[PDB]
Amino acid sequence: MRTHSLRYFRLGVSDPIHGVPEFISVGYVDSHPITTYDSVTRQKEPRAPWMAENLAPDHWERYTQLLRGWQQMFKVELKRLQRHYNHSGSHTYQRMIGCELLEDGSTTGFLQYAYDGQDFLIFNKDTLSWLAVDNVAHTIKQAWEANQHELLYQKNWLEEECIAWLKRFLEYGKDTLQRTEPPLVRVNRLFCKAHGFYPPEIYMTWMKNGEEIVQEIDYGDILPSGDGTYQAWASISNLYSCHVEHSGVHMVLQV
Amino acid sequence: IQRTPKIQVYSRHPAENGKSNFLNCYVSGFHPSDIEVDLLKNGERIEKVEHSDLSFSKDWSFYLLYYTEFTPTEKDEYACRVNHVTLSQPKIVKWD
Ligand SMILES: *[C@@H](C)/C=N/c1c(NC[C@H](O)[C@H](O)[C@H](O)CO)[nH]c(=O)[nH]c1=O
Repeated sequence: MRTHSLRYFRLGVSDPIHGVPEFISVGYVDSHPITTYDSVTRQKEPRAPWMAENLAPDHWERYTQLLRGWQQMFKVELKRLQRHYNHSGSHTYQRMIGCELLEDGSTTGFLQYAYDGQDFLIFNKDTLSWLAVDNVAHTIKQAWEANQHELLYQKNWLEEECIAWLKRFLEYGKDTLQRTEPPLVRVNRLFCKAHGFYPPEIYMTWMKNGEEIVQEIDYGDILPSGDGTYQAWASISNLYSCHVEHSGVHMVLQV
Repeated sequence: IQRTPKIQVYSRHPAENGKSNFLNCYVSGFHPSDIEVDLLKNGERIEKVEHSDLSFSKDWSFYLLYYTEFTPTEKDEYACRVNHVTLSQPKIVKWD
């Protein structure tokens, strides 16, 4: 298998605009949204058909209740942060939890918080400690580190539970997640353009006489095409060639 | 600390005049989440425009994709108009 990952994000907004939710939580398997929750719907809903088809109402019902609680917790935690920062107006609070199952069989686990889109608290599951960016984060770090069992719980969730959910979701979404759609690559006046590929992970470079020189190259972002596939590009007497690497297949376009 | 959106306007498949396609506008790397995106055809806003739900990046920024079904022509000029707290006036990005 290729590298896969499971991530859940939480976004809390203090003082939101008319409409805009105070809380949003979204789950992803790789680049794919799988689940969604907000303070307006107040319901956990699937974001992939293979999630809807494989998890009974019971799952959605249970997690809807947990997310209602997690939403309230996020409100209270943001209130604490904004007060200790002595900030006025609308401010954001975000959380990202997740894990990866690497091609080699090894795993990674991560958990971090951000305030106003900037790193706030970063968990270290090996030392069971929280890395604080400033004194407000340091005050929270001392409070979270005083609950030793929660750090232990979090290590177990990241290392065991998360991986098990990811393997489960990978099987559900196998026809989507484990497929390969090779890129269609073209060169034009110099632009190397690829489209129609899946997974989004691709490497494109230009070689001048079989030597790279990555400084003299402009790389385009891997962009969603809208049909489940991706597109990308890279622009630049000498011989030029475009090199494309995708899912263990190397491609060369000589000019 | 606020981040200005990156705006990318491209077609789903390589464009051919007279052939039905999808015009995409990928808005990313922005913070905070509040954003207004409109797809323009000859300066005028397109009504039938679909979009992805607000999405989350590991760097804490957000992204979305706005798209519409269209048949490109030589005459017709397409653009993406974006507004964010980081922008004084809405930013109009033209399609190549
Ligand atoms: C459906 C399973 C939605 N889950 C969800 C979660 N779930 C992961 C995990 O149990 C949770 O993050 C714990 O806080 C970890 O200690 N998390 C999330 O942020 N959003 C969700 O919708």
